[PDB]
Amino acid sequence: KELSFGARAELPRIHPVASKLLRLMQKKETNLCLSADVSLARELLQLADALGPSICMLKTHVDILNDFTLDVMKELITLAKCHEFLIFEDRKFADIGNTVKKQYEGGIFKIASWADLVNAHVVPGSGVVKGLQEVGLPLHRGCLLIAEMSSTGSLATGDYTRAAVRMAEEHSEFVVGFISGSRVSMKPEFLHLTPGVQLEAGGDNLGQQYNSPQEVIGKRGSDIIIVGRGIISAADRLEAAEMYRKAAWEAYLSRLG
Amino acid sequence: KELSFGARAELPRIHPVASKLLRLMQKKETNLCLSADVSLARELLQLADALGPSICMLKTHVDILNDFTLDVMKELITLAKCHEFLIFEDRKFADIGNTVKKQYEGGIFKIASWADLVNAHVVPGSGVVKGLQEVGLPLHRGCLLIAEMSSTGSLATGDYTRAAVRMAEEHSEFVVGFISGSRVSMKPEFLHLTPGVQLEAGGDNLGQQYNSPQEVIGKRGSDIIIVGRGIISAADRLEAAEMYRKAAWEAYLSRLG
Ligand SMILES: *c1c(F)c(=O)[nH]c(=O)n1[C@@H]1O[C@H](COP(=O)(O)O)[C@@H](O)[C@H]1O
Ligand SMILES: *c1c(F)c(=O)[nH]c(=O)n1[C@@H]1O[C@H](COP(=O)(O)O)[C@@H](O)[C@H]1O
Repeated sequence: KELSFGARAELPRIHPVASKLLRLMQKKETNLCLSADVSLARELLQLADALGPSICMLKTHVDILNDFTLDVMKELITLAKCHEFLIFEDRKFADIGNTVKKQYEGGIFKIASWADLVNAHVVPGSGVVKGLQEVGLPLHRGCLLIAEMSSTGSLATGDYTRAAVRMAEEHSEFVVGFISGSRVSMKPEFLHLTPGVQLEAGGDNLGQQYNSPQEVIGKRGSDIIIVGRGIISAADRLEAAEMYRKAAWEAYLSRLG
Repeated sequence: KELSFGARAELPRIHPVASKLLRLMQKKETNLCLSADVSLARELLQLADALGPSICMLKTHVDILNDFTLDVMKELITLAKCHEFLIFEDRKFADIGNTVKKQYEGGIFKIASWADLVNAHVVPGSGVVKGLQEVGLPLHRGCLLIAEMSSTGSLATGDYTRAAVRMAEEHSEFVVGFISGSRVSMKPEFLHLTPGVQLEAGGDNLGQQYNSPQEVIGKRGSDIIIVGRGIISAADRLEAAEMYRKAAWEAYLSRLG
């Protein structure tokens, strides 16, 4: 029988980052992660401030910010603390352990210094997780494994998806969940976050496919919807985020019973 | 029957970037790509200058450079032109088309403005290639698809590898070859570049596995060896690069007959 987000926050095997997230999802009645896909720092920060109360998480691609600096990230952390949301850098690491360790800690971006969560592809084998965890564990961070993708022709299916689940289970001190289209693990300690979400049917011209919050949360059993253009391209991004929040939240409640 | 690098440079369906590479491999008697895995710009540039005559290509991870600037890349391009080698940013793109397009053209790094070659994982489906090619084709760049990985537990095997080959074939205007452990395509227009190479048996503690140049070029049929730590950790990096160059080159000649 299904446990609420608040009860899942207390599970014996829950990771601290997962428990913090689950508690603030419960408190704020939001299971919406904003995919803040913009190229300007000002717009990122204005969106994070205005939409912070509506979201449990703000997902970044800092490698698209034209005017990235570490001080931008400092100001994002201030907003995350004020409004209570996690920061998730959607870096989709996909290299050998020795290299990802470096890409996560170092370079210009110093991702591990500000991102509560990152994600990784499982294609390299479990060394990708070991390398990240070398940096992530001491910094008390968490990681999601990409078990399925939303795009047309995705190869993250079948035995590949099963491999991601096994890899997560086996690295539960660091791996807190999945990027997936549906519930892929039976274990309630794991979070399921789903990109490829819009209210209307459709896709983009470069292989993105959309499903609705009711489909993803209600029928497919995922926990959190990740929404970019459905919000970002709207005129009123605050009302769009509220639309998505209410959709995902009610789907969750109706699945809970 | 096997064609020399110089004859492959002339194939009807050869991509211009591939033909430039193949010609300079022939001219310089090198099929060695240096994996310049360092965190300092000065060291990157000192290695590129000293080892430039020994290599056909210099592979970067700019997201590990602590002191990246676009002026560093300008100085790398000067060295690439002086010594005649290509620049390959080993970014291993692995997101939806709409996003990779942005990560390749934009952000701080402006990768497409200086990298002759990039590479991509095939897991997202062919939209990853379409998104990159939107930026790459107008800039006359090329891309490699990651058909196999060198690390323990790699999922890039079997039908996944076959999918990468099909995806390359179908995007031959932009895709010039593979990252792979062995020849995966029959078509001589495609380049095969192989990381995970050292003269001695071994690996690292984070899942890297090594095979020798003779094994990779001679028995497995690949074209170019990518070598990082085997060179970079040596005391004399110039003599190490020469060792690797002579190994890969003689393996190539002996396979040619
Ligand atoms: C990453 C991923 F691994 C997927 O399976 N799907 C996916 O779209 N991405 C990232 O999620 C966001 C979707 O944004 P939207 O299509 O709602 O605008 C993007 O940031 C994409 O990179
Ligand atoms: C990338 C890749 F897709 C592989 O299959 N294997 C691999 O190692 N990488 C990159 O190649 C270089 C290997 O360096 P070395 O082990 O020789 O030091 C690294 O830059 C790695 O990221």
